[PDB]
Amino acid sequence: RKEREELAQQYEAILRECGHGRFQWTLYFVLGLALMADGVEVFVVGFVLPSAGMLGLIVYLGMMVGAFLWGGLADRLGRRQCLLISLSVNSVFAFFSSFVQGYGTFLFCRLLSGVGIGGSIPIVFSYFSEFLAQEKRGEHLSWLCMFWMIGGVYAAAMAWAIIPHYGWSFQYQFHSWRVFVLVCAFPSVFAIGALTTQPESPRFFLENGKHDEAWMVLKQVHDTNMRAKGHLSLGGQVWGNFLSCFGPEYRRITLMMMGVWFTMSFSYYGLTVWFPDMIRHLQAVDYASRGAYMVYFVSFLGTLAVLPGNIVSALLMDKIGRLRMLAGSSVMSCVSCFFLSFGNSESAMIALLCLFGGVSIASWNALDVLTVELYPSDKRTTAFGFLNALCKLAAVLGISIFTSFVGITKAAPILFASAALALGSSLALKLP
Ligand SMILES: CC(C)CCC[C@@H](C)[C@H]1CC[C@H]2[C@@H]3CC=C4C[C@@H](O)CC[C@]4(C)[C@H]3CC[C@]12C
Ligand SMILES: *[C]O(*)C1(*)(*)=[C@@](*)(*)[C@@](*)(*)=C(*)(*)C(*)(*)=C1(*)(*)[N@](*)(*)[C@](*)(=O*)[C](*)C(*)(*)(*)([C]*)[C](*)C1(*)(*)=[C@@](*)(*)C(*)(*)([C]*)=[C@](*)(*)C(*)(*)(*)([C])=[C@]1(*)*
Ligand SMILES: CCC[C@@H]1CC(=O)N([C@@H](CC)C(N)=O)C1
Repeated sequence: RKEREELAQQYEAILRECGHGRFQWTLYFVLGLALMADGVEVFVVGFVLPSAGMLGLIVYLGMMVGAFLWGGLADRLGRRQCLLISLSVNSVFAFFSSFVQGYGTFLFCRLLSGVGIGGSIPIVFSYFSEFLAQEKRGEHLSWLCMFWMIGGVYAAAMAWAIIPHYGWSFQYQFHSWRVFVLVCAFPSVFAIGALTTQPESPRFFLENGKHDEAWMVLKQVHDTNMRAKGHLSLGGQVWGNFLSCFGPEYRRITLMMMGVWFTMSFSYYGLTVWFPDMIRHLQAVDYASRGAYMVYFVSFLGTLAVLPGNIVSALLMDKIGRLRMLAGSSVMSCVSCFFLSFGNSESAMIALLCLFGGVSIASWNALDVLTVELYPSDKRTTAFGFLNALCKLAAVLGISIFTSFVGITKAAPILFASAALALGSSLALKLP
């Protein structure tokens, strides 16, 4: 009641006293490594597992399980400790999958690494947010979403360089897809190695009755900023946390948030996995009328296209508003997806999905900052993790359907995603 509000006000006051600029900008990279690992795994699942009947979409079920699990645990065990555990699991099994002599065993040891990386985004966003003050929280949570694209481009370049060929078979030994799989673990290994040097969030320590082990974290933040400026029953506890997200105070918020998350993720993941298929079909039909580098090129161009949108969102959200930014950017993403149909030619279709990405990254940034503004640290990571599990389910729902529609229908998935984003924007415009 009064204790929670007093704690939130006092923690915001102390966090604003600690200052911003050095500790936060270091933890930003330390956690961007984890997000880059997330993007790497997502790329390998969506655009490299088919290269070996949509059996690669089992890794997304793994990721949904892992997101829910690690998100729920991170609110009881710690944001940093559970980020360590999740990244460690992902890294160990991404390592394993390269030494494995099959696909029935490679897919399992990669499903478990997908489970690992499932809980990266919820914990990273809930963990970085415990260190950021109110007037910088949105702007500095918006820069994280670029590391996802950086990880995706990393994965695409490694694929095009080590395994540009479609040959991917496990039996011989010391292949070149094994080298790729090992090399795609590197962002995760660095993320965990760097993350073992950042302190667990002070908000979590305060919530966990650890006032001293929170004061040490806070004094570290202050000293780092200034010197550089100058001078089980645990399952029952996680269930309580989750069933609170649908209490009288969070049922409305949680349901509308679930809808926005699910629809945005459905549209985005379906569209982005379909678009290379659309390009390949377009060029195959063009050839009939008369590889991995194409996916790398479009990955690079998309990573550059979300850039101005990410910068504008990050710099503006503190004044345009998180609710308003989410609503407007979701409307713009809907309309740009509707326009995506016109790009009759590949040369023009690349640019229309560039537009989709550029105008939709602002909605994603607003969503990720809003799902941390609307929940308390007592349940922030559980709520974020559940909503990210919904995002992974949407990603399967969207990648399966749209891939099914590749050739048989021309502007089917464009219209599916336009309607989905319209529903998502309708829900987003209603949030508090
Ligand atoms: C190179 C191009 C494609 C980059 C485009 C960047 C996007 C993300 C930018 C450009 C103009 C921006 C919009 C300008 C003004 C507003 C105010 C209000 O209505 C809510 C957000 C909204 C609607 C902004 C959302 C983000 C926005 C759509
Ligand atoms: C580089 O983006 C990422 C990030 C993580 C995983 C994969 C990946 N690449 C893709 O999904 C392939 C898409 C075609 C990239 C893309 C996305 C958007 C919104 C616009 C463009 C032009 C390309
Ligand atoms: C335009 C790119 C949107 C991507 C898709 C995705 O899944 N993103 C994560 C970033 C941690 C998110 N906002 O949840 C961002």
